[PDB]
Amino acid sequence: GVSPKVRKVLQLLRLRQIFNGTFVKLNKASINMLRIVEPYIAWGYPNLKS
Amino acid sequence: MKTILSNQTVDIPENVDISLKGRTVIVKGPRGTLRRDFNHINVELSLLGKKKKRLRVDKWWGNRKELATVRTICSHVQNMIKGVTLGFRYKMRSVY
Amino acid sequence: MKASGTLREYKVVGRCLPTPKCRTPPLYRMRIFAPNHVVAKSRFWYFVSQLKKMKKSSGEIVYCGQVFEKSPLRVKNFGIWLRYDSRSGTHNMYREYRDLTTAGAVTQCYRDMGARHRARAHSIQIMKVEEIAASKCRRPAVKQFHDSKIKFPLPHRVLRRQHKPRFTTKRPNTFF
Amino acid sequence: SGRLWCKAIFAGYKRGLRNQREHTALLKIEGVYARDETEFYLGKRCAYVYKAKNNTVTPGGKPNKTRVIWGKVTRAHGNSGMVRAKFRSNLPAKAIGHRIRVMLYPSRI
Amino acid sequence: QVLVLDGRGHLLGRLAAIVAKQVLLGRKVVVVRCEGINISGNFYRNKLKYLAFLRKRMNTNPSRGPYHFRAPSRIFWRTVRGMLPHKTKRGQAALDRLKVFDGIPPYDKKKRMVVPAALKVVRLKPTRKFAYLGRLAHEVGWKYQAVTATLEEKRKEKAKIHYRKKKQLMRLRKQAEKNVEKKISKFTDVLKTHGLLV
Amino acid sequence: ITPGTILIILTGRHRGKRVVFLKQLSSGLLLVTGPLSLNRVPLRRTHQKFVIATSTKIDISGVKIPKHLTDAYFKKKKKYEITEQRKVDQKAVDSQILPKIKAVPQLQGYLRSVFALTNGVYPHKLVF
Amino acid sequence: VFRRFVEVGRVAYVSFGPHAGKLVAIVDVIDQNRALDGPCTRVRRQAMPFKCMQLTDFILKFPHSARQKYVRKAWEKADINTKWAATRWAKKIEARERKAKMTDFDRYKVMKAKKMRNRIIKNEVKKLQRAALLKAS
RNA sequence: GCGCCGGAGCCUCGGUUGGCCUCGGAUAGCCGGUCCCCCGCCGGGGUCCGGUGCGGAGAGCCCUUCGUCCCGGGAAACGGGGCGGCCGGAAAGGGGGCCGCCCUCUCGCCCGUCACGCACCGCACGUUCGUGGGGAACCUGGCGCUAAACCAUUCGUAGACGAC
RNA sequence: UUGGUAAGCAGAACUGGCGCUGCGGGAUGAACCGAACGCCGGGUUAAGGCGCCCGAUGCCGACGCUCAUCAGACCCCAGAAA
RNA sequence: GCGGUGCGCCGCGACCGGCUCCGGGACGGCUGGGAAGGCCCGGCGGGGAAGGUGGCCCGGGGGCCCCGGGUGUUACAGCCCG
Repeated sequence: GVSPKVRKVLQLLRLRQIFNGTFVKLNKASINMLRIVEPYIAWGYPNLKS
Repeated sequence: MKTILSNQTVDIPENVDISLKGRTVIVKGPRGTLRRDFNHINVELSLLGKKKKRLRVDKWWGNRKELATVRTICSHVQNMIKGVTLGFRYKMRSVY
Repeated sequence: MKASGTLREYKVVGRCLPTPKCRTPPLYRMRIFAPNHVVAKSRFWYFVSQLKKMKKSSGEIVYCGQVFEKSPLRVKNFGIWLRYDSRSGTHNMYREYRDLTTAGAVTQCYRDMGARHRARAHSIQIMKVEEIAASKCRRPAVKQFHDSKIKFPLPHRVLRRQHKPRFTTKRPNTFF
Repeated sequence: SGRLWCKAIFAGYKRGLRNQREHTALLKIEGVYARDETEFYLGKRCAYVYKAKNNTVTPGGKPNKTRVIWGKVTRAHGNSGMVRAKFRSNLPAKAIGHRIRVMLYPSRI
Repeated sequence: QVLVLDGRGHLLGRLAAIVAKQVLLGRKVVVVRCEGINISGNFYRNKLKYLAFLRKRMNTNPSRGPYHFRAPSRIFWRTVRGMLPHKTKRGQAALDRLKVFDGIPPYDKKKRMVVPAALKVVRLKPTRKFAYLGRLAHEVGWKYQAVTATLEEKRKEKAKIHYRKKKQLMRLRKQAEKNVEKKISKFTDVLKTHGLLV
Repeated sequence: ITPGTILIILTGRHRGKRVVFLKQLSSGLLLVTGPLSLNRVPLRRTHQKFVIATSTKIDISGVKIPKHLTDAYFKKKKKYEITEQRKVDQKAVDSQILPKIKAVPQLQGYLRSVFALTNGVYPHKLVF
Repeated sequence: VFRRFVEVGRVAYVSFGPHAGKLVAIVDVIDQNRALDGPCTRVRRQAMPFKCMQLTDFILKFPHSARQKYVRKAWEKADINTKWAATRWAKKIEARERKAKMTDFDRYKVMKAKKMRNRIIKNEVKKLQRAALLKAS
C-alpha cells in the first residue's frame, strides 16, 4: 500500500525492499527527491568507519 | 504538599496520673480511670518532663487531611482529664 | 518533542545567509534544552521563525557546542518561568525547584507539568530559566528546605526486595 | 553415596500466545533467579528419565524398564531465571510439570 | 515437598496468582486459615460486589446455575480457579494438588510459611480501608464462624504450653554452652574462621 | 588445573571421588591418580572435560613421575588381570606422593570420602 | 519511638547499587527524597537517594556545607574507621561474607568439627535435665 | 470358606532421588533474660540489664553414607544395643517418650599408626523413599468364625408399568 | 464535497484497500495497525506486549496526581452533555 | 604394508572454516586545546551577607549540659567574589 509518486522515487534510488540502502551524492536535485520519501527512509552523513 | 513536621503539647496540672503503651493512653486522677486507644492514626505520643507533666504529639510527613488528626487527638486527651477531674453533668427539662 | 533521558543545555547561535542587499545580517543566540544536537537545532527553527522572517531555505547555524554546569556540586533554588497550552486556552507561569544543575531543573519541570496538567512536551516552553535566592522565593514547598539543621526520620520503611526468598518464616520489619 | 545432578522442571514449549514451537523446551532450573546466574548451565548435558512397560537394554546394567531422552541447554531466556533447551527426541507434554536432570558434565571449572 | 501457608494478612487477588503458578509447575500446596485472608477497599464495597455476585442465577432452571459457595475455604478456592486453564486436563489436575482448609485443624504441628509480596503491611498504605473474608462470609450467610473460633481458641492455649517448654529446652543448651567451653576450645574456635555462629 | 592440584572424577565407576593430578599425556588426556590405598583408584587417564578442578594445591615439584607409563601402554587389549608389571608402578609412584598428603592438617579424611549434592547447596553459587 | 535521624552529621552505610558496602556522610539535604558524600571511604561528592541508605548511629560535626578538606578534619577526628570494626553490626557482615569465600575442602573440615562439638553438649544437655527432675520431689 | 496373626516366584501401574515435631502477633515498633517487688495457679504485669538493617538471623537449624583389621591419644564411664508398668490424644484422634529387665558390648562419635579389599584398563538410565500401590495364585504352621439379599407368594397406610 | 434533523442513508473528486488475500497484533471480526507467502535449521525485528489465565520486569526501575455506598484501565470501538 | 569403500545397533572426544549472540583486558584524540574537584585558609590584599559560628542577654527543662527566641559581620565554625 504505497502512493504512486513515492513508488517512483524509491525506485530511482534502487531501494526496492525494506531495510536496504545506498550511497547518494548531494545537491538540490538530490535533496528534493529525499523530501518526497521522507517518511519511508532514514539517512545521514556517514564516516570513515561507516 | 508534604509538610515536614507538625505537633502540639498538652500539659497536666498538680492532680492527675497518665501514661501509655503504644498509643493507648490511660489516665487516673481524683474520680476514676479511662483507657482510650488511638491505634488507627500513625503518630508519636511521646511523654516528657520530670514528674511527667507534658504529653506531646508529632506527625512527620503529612498531607492535608492527616495534619488534621494532630489537634483532634490533642483535644481527645483534654476531655479525659477534665472528666476525671471535675466530671461531666448534662441537664435537661421535660417539655409539653 | 519527547522529553527522553535528561535534557542537556545548549547554545546554538544562528544568523541568515548574507544576501547582497546589505552586506551583513544580524546573529541571534538562544538557550535551548534537548538530549542531543539534532533536536537542539531543528526546534531552534520553530522559535526564531516567529520573531523574525526566518524559515530554512535561507538560514545557517554557526555553533552547537554543549554548555556545562559550573557549580555542579551546589544546591540551588531555581526560578523557572513557563508558557503552556491547555485544552481550553493558553497560560503563562512561574514555577520553582531544587537541584544542582540548570539542566536538571528543566527536566524535573517537564515531569511535574505532565503530573498536574496532562500537558505533553509539545505544548510546553521554558521562557526564562533563572537561578534565585532564599528569602526572595515565594511558593510553599521549596521554602521549607531553608533550614540548616534539618532533622527528619524515615518512618515507615516499606520493604523492597520481595522475590528474594519468595517464601519464608518471618513476617518482615518496617521501622529503621 | 549421593546425588550428582541438579533438579529442574519442564514448563512448556517455546511459544508466543497462539502458535507453539516444538523443537525448543523451557526449563525452570532450581534456585537460579536472574540472568546473571545462568552462565554455568549453558551447554551442559540434560536428561528426561522415564519408564516404559517393556525392557530396554542399557550400558552398564541389565535389560530393564528405564529409558531416557537426551539433550542440551543452549541460552538464557527472559529476565528471571529461566533457560532454553534442545533434546534430540522432541519431548512429550505429559512431562509438563515433572522432573528433569541437568548434569554437571561438560564442566568449565 | 509440601508447602504450607498461613494466609493471615495475605491479600485475595494476589495469593491467588502466586499460588496458581506453583501449582502448574507441579508443587503441591496447602493454604490454611482462610478466615483471615483480607481484601482492600472498605466492607460495604466487598459486601455489594459480593451480593451482586449472588444475583447471577440461570433464570429458567436455577438448580443448574452459577453455584454460589459461602465459606471462606470455598471462596479463595474459587478465585484460584479463576487463574487456571481449568477446562483442559492440565488445569483440572493442577487443582488436585491445591487443598485448602478452615481454622487450622491435622496440619497444625507444622511450620507454615508466609509470602511477603502479597502481604498487607507491605502492599497497602496505612490510611486505606480493607475487609476480612472472615466477617464477609458471616455477612452473606456462612453457617460456621463462631464454631471455627471456639476450636481455634483451644489450640492457641495448647501452643503457648509447647512454646513454654521449648524455651526451657533453650535454658539447658545455652547454659551447657558455658559448662563445656574450656574443654571445647579447639572445636569452638575452628568454626568462627568461616562464620557459622557469630 | 596445574600439577598436583585436586580433581573430582565425575563419570565412571568412580564418580564423585577426590583424585590427584600428576601429568597431561600427549594424547591430551590427564593422569588422574588416586592413592590406591585411600580411595581405591590407581594409575588412570581421565578427560579434562569430565573433571572439575579444585582450589587445593599441595606441591608436586620434588618427587619422581615415570616415563615408560606413556599413553599406549594404557590403551586397551581385548577377566582382565593385574599382572606383576603394574605392582611396582603402583606402590613406588604413590609412596613418594604419600609423605606430602598426611603432613597437612587433616587431609586424609577428605580424599577418601565422596562429595555429593544435598539442598541449600547449589552448584551455581559455591566456590570449590 | 524514633532515635536514628536524617541529621546533618549522620553516617549511613550503603545498601545496594554501586558504592555498596561503604560508609558515607551527610552534607546537603536537597529535597524530600534525595540528599547530597564520603571522603575517607572512597566515595565522591555526589547526590544520593534515601531509598538506598541505612542509618548507622554515628554523627560527626562540621558546618551544614563544607568542601572535601573540612570533612577530612571531622571524620579523621571521631575516628570512624576503628569504630566501625567493633560494631556488632560489622562482625555479622564478616562472619557472613567468610561463608562465600569458603572452599570445598573447608566446608568438609568445618563439618567434622560440627560432628564432635554437639556430642559433648548433647551429652551435657541430658545431665542437666535428669538433675532438674531429681530436685522437684 | 472366608479372616486375623508371624519362605519361593509371576503378570501390572508409574512417580520420585535426606530431614525441620507448631508461640501469639505488632508494623509511628519488636525479641531474649533474671527478675528484689505487687496481684493470681506453675501464671500476669511493673521494675532493672543485653540486643535492634533480626547473629536467641528461613541471608536460618539438624543429619551426613566407601568398608574392614592391628596399636595408642582424647570424648565419654549418668553412654550403645532388644521384654513389661503408665499416661499421652477427637476439628479430619500419632507406627509418641518418662520407669524396672532376660540382656549386651567396650566397637559406634573426631586425630593419628596397620595395610588389605574386581586396580574390571578416559565415558550414558549411576545413589534412595522401597518390604511402594493393584491384584491372579503357592506356601507353612498359629488363633478361631457357618449369614442374609434378589425373587416368587402375601398387604393396600402405595400404585400407569417400576417403585414404595 | 452536494442533498437530508440524522442514518450501519442517497450522490461525486485524489490516492490507497476489499472483492481474488493467508501471516503477527486489536479477547471477539471482509475494510483498522505491522508485513504481503515455495519446504525447513540458527539469528535479529515491526505493530504490539511483559500480575495469572499466557511467551516476556521474580528491575532493592524514576518524580507526581487519585478514593469512588454506580472508581479506572488505550487508533477505527462500540455509551452521552449544558 | 599402499591406495580407494564404508561401520551391526547405540554412543563420546579433538582440532579446522562459515554464521551469530555474549564476557574480559589494554591504547589514542576532542572540547571552553573539556566542565567541576583535589593537595601547599596556598602566600600578601580589601569587600559582602545567612539556610548567623562564636559569645552576650532574655525565655524553659534538667545536672555543669540540651531546648525555644533576639542581637549582629569574625571571636573557641564556615561561606561567596575580585
